[PDB]
Amino acid sequence: MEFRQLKYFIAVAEAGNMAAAAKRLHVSQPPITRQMQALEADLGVVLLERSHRGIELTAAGHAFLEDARRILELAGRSGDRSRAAARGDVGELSVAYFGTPIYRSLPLLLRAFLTSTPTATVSLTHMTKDEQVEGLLAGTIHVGFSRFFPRHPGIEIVNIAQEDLYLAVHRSQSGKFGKTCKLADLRAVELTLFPRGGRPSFADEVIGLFKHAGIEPRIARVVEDATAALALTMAGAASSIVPASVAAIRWPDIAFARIVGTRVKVPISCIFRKEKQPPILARFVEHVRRSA
Amino acid sequence: MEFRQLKYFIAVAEAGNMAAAAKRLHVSQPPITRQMQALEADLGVVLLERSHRGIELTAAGHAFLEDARRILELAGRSGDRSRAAARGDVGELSVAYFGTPIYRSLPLLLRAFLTSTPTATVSLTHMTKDEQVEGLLAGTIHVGFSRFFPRHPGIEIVNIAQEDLYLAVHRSQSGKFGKTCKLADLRAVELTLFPRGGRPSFADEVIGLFKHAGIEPRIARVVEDATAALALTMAGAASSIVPASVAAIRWPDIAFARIVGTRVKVPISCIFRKEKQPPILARFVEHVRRSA
Amino acid sequence: MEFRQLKYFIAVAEAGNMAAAAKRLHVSQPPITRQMQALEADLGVVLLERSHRGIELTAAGHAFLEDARRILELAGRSGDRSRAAARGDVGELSVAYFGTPIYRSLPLLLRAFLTSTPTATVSLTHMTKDEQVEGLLAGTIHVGFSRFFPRHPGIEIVNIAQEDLYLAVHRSQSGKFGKTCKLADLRAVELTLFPRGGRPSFADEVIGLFKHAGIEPRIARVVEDATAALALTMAGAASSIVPASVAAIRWPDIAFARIVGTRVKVPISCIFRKEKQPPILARFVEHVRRSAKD
Amino acid sequence: MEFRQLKYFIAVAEAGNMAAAAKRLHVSQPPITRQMQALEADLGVVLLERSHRGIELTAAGHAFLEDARRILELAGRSGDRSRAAARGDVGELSVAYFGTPIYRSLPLLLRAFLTSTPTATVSLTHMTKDEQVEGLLAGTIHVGFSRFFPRHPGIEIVNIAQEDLYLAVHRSQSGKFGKTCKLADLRAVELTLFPRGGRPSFADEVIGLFKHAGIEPRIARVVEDATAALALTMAGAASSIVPASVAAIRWPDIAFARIVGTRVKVPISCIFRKEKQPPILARFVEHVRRSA
Repeated sequence: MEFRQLKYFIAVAEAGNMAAAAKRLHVSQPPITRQMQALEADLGVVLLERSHRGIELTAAGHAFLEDARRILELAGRSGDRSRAAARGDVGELSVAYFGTPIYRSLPLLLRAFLTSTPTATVSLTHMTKDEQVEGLLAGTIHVGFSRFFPRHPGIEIVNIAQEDLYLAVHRSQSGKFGKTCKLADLRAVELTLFPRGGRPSFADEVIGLFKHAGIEPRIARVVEDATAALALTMAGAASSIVPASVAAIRWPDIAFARIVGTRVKVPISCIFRKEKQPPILARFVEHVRRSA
Repeated sequence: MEFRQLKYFIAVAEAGNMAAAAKRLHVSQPPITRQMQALEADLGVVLLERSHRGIELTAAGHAFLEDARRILELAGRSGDRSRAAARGDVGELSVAYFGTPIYRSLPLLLRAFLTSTPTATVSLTHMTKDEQVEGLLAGTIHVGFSRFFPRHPGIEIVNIAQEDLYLAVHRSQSGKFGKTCKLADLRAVELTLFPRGGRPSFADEVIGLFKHAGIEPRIARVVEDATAALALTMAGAASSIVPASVAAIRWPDIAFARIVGTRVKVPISCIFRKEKQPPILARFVEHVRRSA
Repeated sequence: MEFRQLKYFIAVAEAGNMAAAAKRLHVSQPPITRQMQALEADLGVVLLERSHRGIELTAAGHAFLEDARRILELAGRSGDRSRAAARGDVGELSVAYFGTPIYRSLPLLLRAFLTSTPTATVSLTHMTKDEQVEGLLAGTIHVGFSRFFPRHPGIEIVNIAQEDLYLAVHRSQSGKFGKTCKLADLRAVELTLFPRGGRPSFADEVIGLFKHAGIEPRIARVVEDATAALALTMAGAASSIVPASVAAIRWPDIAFARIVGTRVKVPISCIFRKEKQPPILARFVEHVRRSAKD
Repeated sequence: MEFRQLKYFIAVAEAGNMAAAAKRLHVSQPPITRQMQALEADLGVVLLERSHRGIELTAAGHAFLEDARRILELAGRSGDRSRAAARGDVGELSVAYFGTPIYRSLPLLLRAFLTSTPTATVSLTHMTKDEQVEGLLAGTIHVGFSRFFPRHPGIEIVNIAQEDLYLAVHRSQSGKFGKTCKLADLRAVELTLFPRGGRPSFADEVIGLFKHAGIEPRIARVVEDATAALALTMAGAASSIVPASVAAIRWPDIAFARIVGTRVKVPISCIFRKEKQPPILARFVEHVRRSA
């Protein structure tokens, strides 16, 4: 294996074509090809099928393409890390997120950590709970944020805190509900929940909380994320239910009523690989532990 | 509008090109064109357009296609329905279904109906919950079955009975759980649920019941229906959770364990138009009313 | 069985008798009589009997009457739906977006559309500008929203409106700039831009506006989208520059100063495939065009 | 950045001095030192300084050290993953089905596949035979299942089972036919056929069996699939002819009479593209062929 190969393989994949890839590398075709037979031989696997109506990846190719990406990322973040220790910096904490903690709870938490680790910087990437695990194992991300995490043997889950839930209506409905409400008050309200298929997801928790209180909720639809539901709510085409992180923000034409109920609550959680924690992660975990 | 026009339209829409539509109606090309010109001039819309790319329906065509199928279906019954009111007979109950009531709870109920109402016959069609309401309003179906129905203005919902739920594992795994279990025993089990979408659905109730018992269920995947889940469990590839109707049938290679709990239940429900009830329906409603 | 038989049967039942049925239908009697003979023969049942007070319904007659009403009610409704769809009163406009129009400008646009077409729905999908172009050609989506788009043959771009830019800082630094600032006040501020990737992007334009202004910006980083920029700014870790959509929302711990300058704006735009526009898209385009005059 | 640099740098820093590295690697000293000077140049800082004991690591030194091990580990797991996929130890088998193979052959086959390739997964979709053809040639599915299946250029149809036919009747009619019957015994029986759809289908098979015996069948109905046919049978509202796969399973309130009078075996066909089989399909094909 070698670093030129991984750039060149990624080149040939994304372009779907040998001539198109000569262009974006600014080199010629034959040395790309000889570098591809170099990779293929080092790995012991055919990555590419040099065919007619383009040029296709084999199954090994697709699998590796994902990994070759992650390898160039690790090295890129590792060059930053050495420059960072040289200057006396603590270096970059690579953080990933899914869902609505990003709106408030999680920034508040990064604030607190950054305040007592003042050379530390931060990266934020939206990733699914699955991409988050792949990244933690590869080393490309140190910690991951969401609400509900399935267990994975090499990963620890910490539940930091609970956040209340809020009804979200267009501003023209503000009067109907007030500042507080009960799940019982919402049985006739048509809900747009989110996300689709993260299962079990935030929508399942919402739906579950209604069922716990003996109500089948009116579900109009399930949209990809809070962004979509908030936008539809803003446009007068939807109501929704969001965590407190979203309701702590003041969106024009959206109004919020806190749902009262000791049970009506969702977690911020994070996950991290427990095997080989770099110092910055270890420091960060000690921080979020005494936050829990 | 004429029935021949509807019929030729459907054929042109499914077949996608004039040559294929002519072969399928055992008629030449120009009579089809005439019938479609006639149809568009009566409705006052262009339903379809012909190019070198063949037939392409317009949006109005897609809208009409769906209704034109229903119009013919309803017409086709009027024969034997009039030919039954003449005989003194009660005639045919047209029933839809979605989900697992079809495996046993529904068949038993239909049996009880047929057995006390002997000049009655029944027909049965799979239909999504939305398609069921569509069909109620169109008079194509007298009554639908599933478990959880969203409310719709001139529709009634009767909750008839409740069904237990059962864990479904491969027979090799039988010793793990025995013949009964509780949801708390299943916290480690990778579950396959169904359906996708149609929220809240059977999968939502299952996830909800876990959450009511204090557990985040471990969900490996959500498949399209009971059939895929059962076959995946038969293959050793899954564990699932199903209503009693499914577990009453001795599928090979599946071990079922009844899940015990007061809340661990799912309804059999039906829906019908609550306004223009024909005698067959009114008789069936009386019959169900009582079973409930 | 035929539609004329169904109209004719209903008229017979209402009219009471044949002479009445004929005037009701602006038709002579023999055509009606012959149609009803044909009906009775196609079904193989007796539906009416010619006697004293005109025409009277058998059991099967009454049963066929109800079904005859049902077939015509549905035919009539199906004509109505078919035609609403042609006019664009019904249907789901499939919409995609990239970047910050989603925060304000796009929601308002949709609110007007959905208000003017109350039987329409909308679905929303995050999408890179390239995914948008592929979805348009394929018919997977009807319209896409961003700021700057690459050109494509069968795709029209509409520049709808312009949005002011705002400096975004942590609440702690609010005092340093006040309610407004100029590009040249910002030469020492470490900026976090966005997005990297979908280029020409907002980031490039911000940089462009500094170049034109004769200022070299201190760019600490280009992060992946506005959500990263704003989160980091909320965490005290960054400053950024954002469109008015973002500035209109009130985030805890974030403060904004409007960047003054008539040229300091960014467009909101949308693309759609121009040729085979389904009627619900045609309707949305009328609303897009009149919004771009305003 | 290069893999030579990383592999040496770790050695330099495990054995202490520039010379003892040339021992463990079997290299020499001047090549190593050119690498550590091209590395330090590329990174932009110094990882080692030449004191009297040997060389020691800067703060940037121990930083890149951990990040270099982690790059080689990730690089090695990536190679593993990529050969695992190439051999087919790993990957998802996307299966489609139409009709009654879902009741026995399909999940028996998946069982043998998953048992002997334990880290493989499977998906499962119902799919008409036309959709199946399009899926296989598009790569979206790997393998299909049906009774009969039209011959197509790039498609292999393998015959995997040959099944008997049984009459199915409500439990109450069991004594009327016994445990075996002949077609001639069925001439007064109102039969429900299935499916309508992918024709020629099991429905044509049954129609054909009567045509060949010169017996006119009473066809009361043709319903969507076996599920509908069995439900009507269970409800006392029908009789049907079914494959063995269905008759083998105990169904509450359904009795089965084997149709004898011989020469009657209904095929089950497995299908897949002949060319460019992914490793995960090539593997499944092993079991398919063993089943033929």
